[PDB]
Amino acid sequence: EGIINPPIDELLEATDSKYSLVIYAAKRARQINAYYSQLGEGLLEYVGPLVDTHVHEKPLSIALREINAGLLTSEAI
Amino acid sequence: LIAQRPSLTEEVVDEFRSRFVIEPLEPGFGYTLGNSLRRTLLSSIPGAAVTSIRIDGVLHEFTTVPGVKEDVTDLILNIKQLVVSSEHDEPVVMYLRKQGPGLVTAADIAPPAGVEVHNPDLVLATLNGKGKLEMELTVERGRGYVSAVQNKQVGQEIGRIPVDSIYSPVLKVTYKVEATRVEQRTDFDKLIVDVETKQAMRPRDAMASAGKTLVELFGLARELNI
Amino acid sequence: MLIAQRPSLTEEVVDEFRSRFVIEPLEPGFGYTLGNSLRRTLLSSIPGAAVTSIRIDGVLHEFTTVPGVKEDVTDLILNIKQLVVSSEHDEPVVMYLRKQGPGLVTAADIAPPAGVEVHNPDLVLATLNGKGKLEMELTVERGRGYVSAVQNKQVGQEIGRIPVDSIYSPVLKVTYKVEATRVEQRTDFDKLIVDVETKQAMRPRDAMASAGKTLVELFGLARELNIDAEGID
Amino acid sequence: QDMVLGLFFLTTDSEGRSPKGEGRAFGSSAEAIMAFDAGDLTLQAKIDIRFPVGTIPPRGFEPPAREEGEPEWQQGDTFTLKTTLGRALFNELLPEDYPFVDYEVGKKQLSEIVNDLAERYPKVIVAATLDNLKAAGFFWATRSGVTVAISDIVVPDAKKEIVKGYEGQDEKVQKQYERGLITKEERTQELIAIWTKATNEVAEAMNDNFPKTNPVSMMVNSGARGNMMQMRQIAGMRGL
Amino acid sequence: FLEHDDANRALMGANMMRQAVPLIKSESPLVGTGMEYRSAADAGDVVKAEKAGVVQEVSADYITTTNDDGTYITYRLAKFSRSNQGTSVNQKVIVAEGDRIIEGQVLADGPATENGEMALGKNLLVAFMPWEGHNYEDAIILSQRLVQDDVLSSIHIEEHEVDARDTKLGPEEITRDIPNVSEEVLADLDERGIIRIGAEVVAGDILVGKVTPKGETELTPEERLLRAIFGEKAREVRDTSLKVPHGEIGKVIGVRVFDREEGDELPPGVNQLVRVYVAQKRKITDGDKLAGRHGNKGVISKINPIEDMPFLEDGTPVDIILNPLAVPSRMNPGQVLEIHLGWLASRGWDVSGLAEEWAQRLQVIGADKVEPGTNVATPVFDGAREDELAGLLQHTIPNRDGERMVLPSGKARLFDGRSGEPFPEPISVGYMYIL
Repeated sequence: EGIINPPIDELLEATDSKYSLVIYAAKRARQINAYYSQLGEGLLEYVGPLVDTHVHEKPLSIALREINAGLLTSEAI
Repeated sequence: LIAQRPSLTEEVVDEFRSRFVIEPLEPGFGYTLGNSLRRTLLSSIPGAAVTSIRIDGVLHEFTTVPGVKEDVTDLILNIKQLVVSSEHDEPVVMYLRKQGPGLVTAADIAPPAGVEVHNPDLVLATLNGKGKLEMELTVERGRGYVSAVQNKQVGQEIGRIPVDSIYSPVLKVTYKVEATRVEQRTDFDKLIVDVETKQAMRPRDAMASAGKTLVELFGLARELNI
Repeated sequence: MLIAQRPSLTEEVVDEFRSRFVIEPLEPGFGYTLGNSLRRTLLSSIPGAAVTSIRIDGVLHEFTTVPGVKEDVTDLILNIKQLVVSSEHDEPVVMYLRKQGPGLVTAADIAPPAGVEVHNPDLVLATLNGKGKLEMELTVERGRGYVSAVQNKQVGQEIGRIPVDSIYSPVLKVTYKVEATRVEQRTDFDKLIVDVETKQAMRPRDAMASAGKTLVELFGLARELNIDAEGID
Repeated sequence: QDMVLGLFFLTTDSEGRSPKGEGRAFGSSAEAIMAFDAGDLTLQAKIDIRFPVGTIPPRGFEPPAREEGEPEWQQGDTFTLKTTLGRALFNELLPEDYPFVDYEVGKKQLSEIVNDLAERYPKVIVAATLDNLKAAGFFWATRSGVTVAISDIVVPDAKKEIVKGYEGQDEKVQKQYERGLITKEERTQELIAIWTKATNEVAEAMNDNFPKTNPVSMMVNSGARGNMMQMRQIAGMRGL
Repeated sequence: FLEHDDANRALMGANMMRQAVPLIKSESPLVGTGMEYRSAADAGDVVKAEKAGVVQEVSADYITTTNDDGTYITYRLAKFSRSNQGTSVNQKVIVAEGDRIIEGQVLADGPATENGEMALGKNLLVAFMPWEGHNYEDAIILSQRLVQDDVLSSIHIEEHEVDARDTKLGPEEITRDIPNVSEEVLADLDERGIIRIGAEVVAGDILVGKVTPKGETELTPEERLLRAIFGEKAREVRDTSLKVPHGEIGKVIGVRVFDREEGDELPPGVNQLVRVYVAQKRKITDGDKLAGRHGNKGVISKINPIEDMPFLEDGTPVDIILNPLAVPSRMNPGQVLEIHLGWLASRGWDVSGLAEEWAQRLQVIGADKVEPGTNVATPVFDGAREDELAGLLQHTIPNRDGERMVLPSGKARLFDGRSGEPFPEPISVGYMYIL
């Protein structure tokens, strides 16, 4: 029930840096928002929320929850 | 270990000040009991108060009625310390009318059947020979304090001006504790509550209403369990 | 005039003895009236039973050592006052405990008389080295709240007898915190959270029932002044 | 300003008030709160208190133990401890794994444990513990009873005498300047040095006069706010 | 008690007192220096008499006096007229009908004045203690009685005006028939397009309806279609009506209209000018800066209910709490000294035949037998010495039933209103003048 609901220490050890984490959650949040705005096209490349979602929610909040599970993977190019 | 049931005893020190005491209460419990009783008695007691007025030839509280040395805003303040009691659950109009020179007092306001004013001596304003005062008052009943901002409900009636209302008829409350004469190490305490109220209602039914409110709240703990 | 939303006590259990209780929307300022009054009575008014004096053979009050037992008197006094007992005689009752040989004496091996029940036989009282020689009798008494130890000349009648502080209340501690909640676009509504931790004899939800009943009669004493009505439900 | 003052009152030894119910043994920390509620025990008083399982004892308590013929590991099981009820209350705010702290907390030691927590513990625990300290600190600052009054600020009794002695000492220099034996510039330097010494002397007399339990000294000794020279010029002379 | 204050904080205290707003019912300070009266009369807000006569006709708007020769002069009292900073300069009337007057005596009371004495604030019951952290770092705690009983509340009069200027395309019209508006928005507008007197307004409401004469509109195809569909008329006008500024409320009190065609003189171009006076009654709320005389100031942080306030042994809840942590560090113990003398002024004192040393200087002064509520004056550098205040505190009159609620030290017993259990040690308490 707060911003601090996914703890930061668990998130930090997954990404090994701090600046890496913010862009990584933000890139994912951009994707999931873009998925919700298909409105009927149903393009294959986009992927929806992996975890369950509240009736109203912020896409960035969903993204951070996915990192804590650790299912999502990031790679620098 | 000893079983002794609580007992309330009452005594009158004044027509609107009274002492109530409970003799046998548990140790370290007298202070807490009196405070719970005080907090309820001060906060929520039903009473009645003026919630709006109307003056002829006046469209807001800032202007002045010709002939009266007291300004309309001063009349709003001065009316606020009038004390009334209303049995009707619905709003009731009250009428004040005065011509000629003299001191307009709360006595002059005509009360409809079932609403009685209790401080006739209170002064509203002073009129010279040329003045003329004619006022309508609206009495409602409620509890607590409600600001004028929520009191405004009629928009087309420009003549009406609302006033904040103080319903609670209790003036102050004071509790003390001591130690009982009964011979134990525990030293059971005897709470003593002093209640002072306005002339609207007796302290007996006032503290009765306080007891009424609390038993529903404290009953909720027990009945919802088991 | 009627209350907009009726409150409702709810229960949340975290252990077989500790539980938490939440009160739903309540009138502004009432979180503290109800909250602090509930805490005191639940801690004090509820009756129960616990020991009140102990008697060990062949020891003095100043003679803090006891032969044949590794532990001292203070750890023995501490452990015994911890023990919970349910009694219904309503008069002082004496409980005997005689054990010899090396080992560990527990609350199970005590033999209670009729109408006295020991709830927690697991508790460890003393450790014995060599020949045990442990013989000790204590006095159970039904009581209310908490009372400090006093000298009733029991030392004069028999030097071995000593008083002890007694915990009659089945509840151990109650911590209440009041927070605000927002209901129908108004946030001036107080939610009360009462955490009750109680000893093994009584179940905490039943404890609040006894505490609740004691308050209703005590505040229903003010109804007798005059019959009056208030908007409810 | 307030939190640190509250915790200082909460964790301090006896004699700060009348230490009722001091020097006794209690079954558990819960029972001490029961005694406190009845009024027999007071918050600042040395007492023997038992302790539930999992609470780490002091770092120097790890080698010693209770008396038994068997090896024991007192680090996370029951153990009595010589402390005050307030210190027992204060430690419950800190996380469970943290070793016990038994000294008066002040400000320097308070900053230390927050710094210690930030090093050895995750971020969330540090943020949560500060909120617990805030709530406890504010609650006990109210109950601490610091105030200000005309009788709280006690002027040094000796002061009046001390100032007069220096004036007589001063006045010979004024006298021996009237006869021309000393230049004014040298006189100004010598007088400033004489006055500077006087301010220290009246400070020391005042510092001895004040009792440790009064409000004005308490909120400076604790590190809450203020400084010694500020307190000097409210009761003793301001000086040059 | 200026001498007890530091020079730095006294600077702030003297500067603040040029910022106090007038209140609905002004009250003279219970304790304060004697110069406040002279400062009022010499300044021009209070209305004094130029003759020694008999009042003949008393009324709110005007007062008539008659001198011994026979000449009548009628003072016309200002009533609710805006100042430069937007505060009322309302004038009260203090004299009754048949009172005799002497030259220079005060006939009409002014804004922030009382009986001809200066009065910039009220005198509240203050208690010094930290209280749950709501008055941490200079913030203030106020009992809800002050909002309820209108103790700290001030009128504020705003004035805003518009001009109907003649431009190249045509003239602007002050009119009710504004285009593309609903029916209920222009409900309180009068006939000619001016809001009626007494019409409560909110943010965004239309005060005076005004419409621009023309615009050159190059309509897009969709707008062209819409004009055909809705059966509209463009009306060759756009709305430019005066509207209530954002975050503003108030009851209209007066409108002035100036017309070119009338005898009234206007700037070039302006056919019509209208000014509207919107007045509101602000109540004391959180964030509203409050302050004393000795440079102690803070924002309100919380307004507790009257029950939650820490009350006295006789049930009287303290009207305001103040942190003690501020006082030693800022070096203004004058405010504590004022508090002690304020308590003595509120509850009187008796010294009769006591023959005491501190009393002897006072005995020639006459300040020995003092009734409750009466004012006392301590000049700015010949004020009462600390021996007198210590002594006076010892012998305060029992207010009711025979007990003195404040101890000789100047501190009293406080029952916590919330938990109920008494605070462990006494608390300083008294009456302080708050602006």
